[PDB]
Amino acid sequence: TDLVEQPAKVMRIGTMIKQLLEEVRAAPLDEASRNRLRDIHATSIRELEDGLAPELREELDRLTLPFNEDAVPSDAELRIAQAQLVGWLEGLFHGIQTALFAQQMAA
Amino acid sequence: LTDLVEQPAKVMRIGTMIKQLLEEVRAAPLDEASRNRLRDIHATSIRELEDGLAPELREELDRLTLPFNEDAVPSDAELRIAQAQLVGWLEGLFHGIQTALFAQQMAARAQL
Amino acid sequence: LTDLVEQPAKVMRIGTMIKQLLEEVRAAPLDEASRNRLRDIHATSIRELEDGLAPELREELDRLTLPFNEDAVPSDAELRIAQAQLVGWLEGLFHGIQTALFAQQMAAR
Amino acid sequence: SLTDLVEQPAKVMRIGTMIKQLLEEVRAAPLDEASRNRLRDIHATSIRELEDGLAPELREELDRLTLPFNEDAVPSDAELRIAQAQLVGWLEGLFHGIQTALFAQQMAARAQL
Amino acid sequence: TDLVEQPAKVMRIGTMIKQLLEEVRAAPLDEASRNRLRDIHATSIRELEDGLAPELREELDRLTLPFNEDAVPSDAELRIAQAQLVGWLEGLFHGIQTALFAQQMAA
Amino acid sequence: LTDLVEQPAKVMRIGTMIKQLLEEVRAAPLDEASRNRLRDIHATSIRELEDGLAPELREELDRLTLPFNEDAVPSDAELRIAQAQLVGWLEGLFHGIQTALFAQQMAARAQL
Amino acid sequence: LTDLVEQPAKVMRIGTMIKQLLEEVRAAPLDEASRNRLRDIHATSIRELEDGLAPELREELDRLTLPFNEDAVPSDAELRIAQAQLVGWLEGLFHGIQTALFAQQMAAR
Amino acid sequence: SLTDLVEQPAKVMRIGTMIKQLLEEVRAAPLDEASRNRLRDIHATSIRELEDGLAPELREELDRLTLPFNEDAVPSDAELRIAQAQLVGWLEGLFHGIQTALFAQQMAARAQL
Amino acid sequence: TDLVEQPAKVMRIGTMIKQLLEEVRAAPLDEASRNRLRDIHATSIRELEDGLAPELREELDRLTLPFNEDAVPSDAELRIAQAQLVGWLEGLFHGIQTALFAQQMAA
Amino acid sequence: LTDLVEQPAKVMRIGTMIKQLLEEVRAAPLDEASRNRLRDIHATSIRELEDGLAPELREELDRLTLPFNEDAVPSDAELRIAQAQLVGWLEGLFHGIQTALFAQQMAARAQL
Amino acid sequence: LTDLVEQPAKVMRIGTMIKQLLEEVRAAPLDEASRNRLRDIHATSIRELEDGLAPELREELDRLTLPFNEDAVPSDAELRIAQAQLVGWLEGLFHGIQTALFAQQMAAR
Amino acid sequence: SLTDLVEQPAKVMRIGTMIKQLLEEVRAAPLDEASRNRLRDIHATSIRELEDGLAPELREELDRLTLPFNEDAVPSDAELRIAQAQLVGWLEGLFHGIQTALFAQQMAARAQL
Repeated sequence: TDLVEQPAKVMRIGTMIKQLLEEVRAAPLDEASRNRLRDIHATSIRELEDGLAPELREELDRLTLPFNEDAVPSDAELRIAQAQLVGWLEGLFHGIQTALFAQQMAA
Repeated sequence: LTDLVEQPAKVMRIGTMIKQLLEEVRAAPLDEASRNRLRDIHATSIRELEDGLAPELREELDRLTLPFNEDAVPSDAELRIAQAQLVGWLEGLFHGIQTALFAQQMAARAQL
Repeated sequence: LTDLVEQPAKVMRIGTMIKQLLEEVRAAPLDEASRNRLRDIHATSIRELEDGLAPELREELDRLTLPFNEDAVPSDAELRIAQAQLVGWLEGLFHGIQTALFAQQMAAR
Repeated sequence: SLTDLVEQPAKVMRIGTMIKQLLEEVRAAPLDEASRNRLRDIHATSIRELEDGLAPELREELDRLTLPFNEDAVPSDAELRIAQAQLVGWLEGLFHGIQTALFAQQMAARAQL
Repeated sequence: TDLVEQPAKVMRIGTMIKQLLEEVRAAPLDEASRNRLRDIHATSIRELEDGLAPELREELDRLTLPFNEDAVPSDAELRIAQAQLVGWLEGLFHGIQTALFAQQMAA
Repeated sequence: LTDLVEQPAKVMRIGTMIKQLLEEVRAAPLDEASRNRLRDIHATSIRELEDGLAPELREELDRLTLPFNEDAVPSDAELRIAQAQLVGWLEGLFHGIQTALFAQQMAARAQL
Repeated sequence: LTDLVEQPAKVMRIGTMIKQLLEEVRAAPLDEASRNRLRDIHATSIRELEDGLAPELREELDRLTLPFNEDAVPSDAELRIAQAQLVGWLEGLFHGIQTALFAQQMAAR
Repeated sequence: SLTDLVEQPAKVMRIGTMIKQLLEEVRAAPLDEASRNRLRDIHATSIRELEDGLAPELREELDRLTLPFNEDAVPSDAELRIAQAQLVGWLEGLFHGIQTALFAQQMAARAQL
Repeated sequence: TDLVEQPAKVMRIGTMIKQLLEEVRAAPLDEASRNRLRDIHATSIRELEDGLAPELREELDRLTLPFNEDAVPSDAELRIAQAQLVGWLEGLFHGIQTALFAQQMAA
Repeated sequence: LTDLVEQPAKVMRIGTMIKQLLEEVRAAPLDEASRNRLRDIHATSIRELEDGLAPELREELDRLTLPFNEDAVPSDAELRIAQAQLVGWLEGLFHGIQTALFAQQMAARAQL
Repeated sequence: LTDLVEQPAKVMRIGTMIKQLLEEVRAAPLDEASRNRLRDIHATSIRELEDGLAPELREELDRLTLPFNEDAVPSDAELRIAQAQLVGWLEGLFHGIQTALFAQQMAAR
Repeated sequence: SLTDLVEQPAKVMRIGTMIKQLLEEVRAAPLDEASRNRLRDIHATSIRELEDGLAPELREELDRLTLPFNEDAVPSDAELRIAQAQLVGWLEGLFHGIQTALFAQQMAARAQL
């Protein structure tokens, strides 16, 4: 559990990303909303980094490449980036949950 | 702590208001006036949440949210993103405070 | 502080009235006369709600709602936004007093 | 108490069920002129009968919330659906009110046991 | 229960009206069947009156206005009139049933 | 009483016959001959019911039902109304006699 | 008086035969030859039913049914009416003897 | 008794199941001439085999109820569906008959206990 | 049970026929597959005969007429022939099963 | 006996292979090469089954199955028939060996 | 003789890989590059399976499978056949060792 | 043992869940060029991270089974779906393997009781 330094924060950022991801698959987006959405992706990765152990900051950094800060990504590109985050986070927490369940069994 | 939400009832109330409005925007297309009104609601509702959260969460929410351009009317898409961001963030916030409360129930189950 | 809702029965019935109207607006398109009627109902029902709430929640509601422009007839969308705002805000209010009350039931249990 | 807010519960409940059934009927299919007049008049008389069965405070609350129809014009399907939908919701709330009352008596009258 | 003098009769007239109402919503009607149907509405209100206490005869009378006996009403008008009766009757009997249930609890 | 149906088996039998025929008319459109036949069935079936009911119900049913014009063929709609009237009236009649029978079962539950 | 149905097995199987044919007529349109065939079956099956019933129910059935005009071939509709009449009348007959018999089971219980 | 009305129950049941399955097959899709002839002949032989397995009274009842097909013409999908549907219903009733019989023995043979 | 001399064999031939019957109702067939299918019907009746008592060999023979060995039958004709077999077999086994169940009750 | 399947695991394995392939042919239309391959699979798979069955079943299966023409490519229909024949025959074969096994379980239930 | 599958974990994961790919081919049409890729995967995965099986089952598999013609790119259909062959053969293999193992569980019970 | 085939189970599981979610996303809707490049690169880096968390034998098995993408061309929706589908299936099998392992320990550690 020592991999996730602030579990509450990482959980809520993840829930935000998953909810936004549900929205992009809801309908096509226009220029401005995809602008907001690249920006939100940037800031939300920063917040996640704050809440993770160093090796995971660096793992996530190896797996994710940022968006062109001057260019507007497509619905597809946004959907890939956010789907990656959501999947990585859910795997992270099935990890900490098989751990917690292991402790439940130890006691 | 659960002490991060200084006024939990208020934050729950703003949150369900926003979730209900998001469901309405996903219900049918909107016109000029209703989009403008909905922008204004988004602004004041982030202000109320700020009132109801600990400083760390005021400044986190502030880092994650960008206000709308006050001279232009946002699109249906832009509004859905803004409010969806809020809704997801809040639902995560309360799965947090609920992991805390449930931990307390199990501690008191425990010492017996 | 369940003392935030001073007249719970009244607030509940106004809430059910507004919710039922919202379902009607989403049911079918409206004409001028019915949209004016519903505008008027929105105004008076906000006033009844104010009557039934503690001052701080009256003032919160006031910060959250802008009345309608009486120089125009609002669109179905604008009405749907206003009433949806009310409905969600009310349901959140009662999930609050409900988690509180159930907590008291546990205190007594 | 709160049950003394509704002076004649049997009457209020049956008027309410009448209005609910007609609301469902109006949403069932479009209406003609004659049906819209009958339905407006039913709306009027049913508000009067409902008034008869409520406490003064709810008589005047309902009055503050309801506006009569224009009698020189025949209202549209839209106005009628609004009028009756308002009634249905207001009554539904009224009875979750008295319903929380009766349940409250049930809880007191086991609490003493 | 003193409001409904002959409960069996009122129940069967009501079941007749409700069944006819289901039929009008089943398909559009022609002239002759709408003629029969206004007439049945008239006679069935008479029969109901026979089975109700005076104040309810008068209440129902205040709420219902008869059809033009020389003119043929539309499917819509018939459907309104009969829906009114059905709703009023069902409310009447949820009344007598909350009463009977109250007696069940008293004993 | 339950003594209002002098021959209960017979009335149940005419009733299910009529209900089955109503279901057939709602099944598909009819032609000249089948509408005529169905008119005749309606007539004789009201006569059989009269045989099986107490006088008060003979005369009530008579007040509620109008016979068909014997020289003209009724429409599909007119037939559905006539038979639907009968079916609803009968179903109400037997929820009556069943409220009686059930009352009897509870009385005998009771004195024990 | 379960003695109204003198041969219950026979009446039951004729009843199931007629019901199954009714389902076939509602299944698809028919031609002349099959509609004549079904007309003939209707006649003979009414005669077998008569054989299996008490006199008063034979005479009731007779009052309720008019035979087919043999100078024409009936339409699918006319056949459907006649057989539906039989089926409903039979099902009512057996809900009668069934409420009676179950009542006897209770008398013995 | 009533079970002695069906002299060979195994045979009657299997002929019956055969006819039921073909009825379902005919309603499955339209048929050609050759299939209609095979199916008419199956109808004939199956009535004869069925006769072999029933009491005389039911042999003659079935005969009063069934007419053979016209052998100089090939019957239509319609006539065949009628013929086999008649058989299926008649047999279904026959076995609710013997079924009420067996259940009757079950009730006697607990009644004495 | 003395009517079915080799129950395992008759059961598997029957399962084969039923499975093939499901296939013909699956899609229309071409010339060659209907050729194979008449032939399979012939040989499968032979195999069934091997597994049945004489009176049933003769009963089945009375009820079934073979295909023209030089002509190709239609999807419909094949479907009739195989549906007959399937139905006859299922009836045969509801027979032997009501028998076996009867023995279960005897003991 | 259950001793008619000399190698039961092998026959089950060939059988599920064939059933899976039948499901694929019913999934979508096939081209030249895939039909040819599937013909070859049918041939070798009957050979493997022969290896795994008692002589009586080798010769029965041989009486019931006709090989494909080795110079021509069978149609989608012809392949579905061939494999459906196999699948049905095998499923019947194992409801047989299962009626045997279940009989054994009941015998051992029995002598106790 | 559970000793027929020498490395059960490896055979199981290769099996799940192939099954998942089969679902992908049935999901949508493919282009040249992806059909060549899947051809290559089919070859190497047969080799890994061989590594994990007893000799007689290697040789059985070899009798049952013909490799792909590398002079052409196979069609979606041909790939679907080859992989379906593998999947069915594998599922049958494991229903075998599973009925055996469950039988042992009963021997010990 | 078999659980020692996966040296870092937490890491391998989360990389696997990441790849599964992206596979579902690609099948959700068609992709553009930029998305296909991001997705190819994600495929590369995720294979490297996955390697880090497996035993050498599975590192080299996975390598025998996977071919990198052509870096001078951008792969199609088809190639990407194949590549990631292969990964997903291979990992799913890997974990039913270690899953049968853990369950095996559960059975030994009641067997001695």
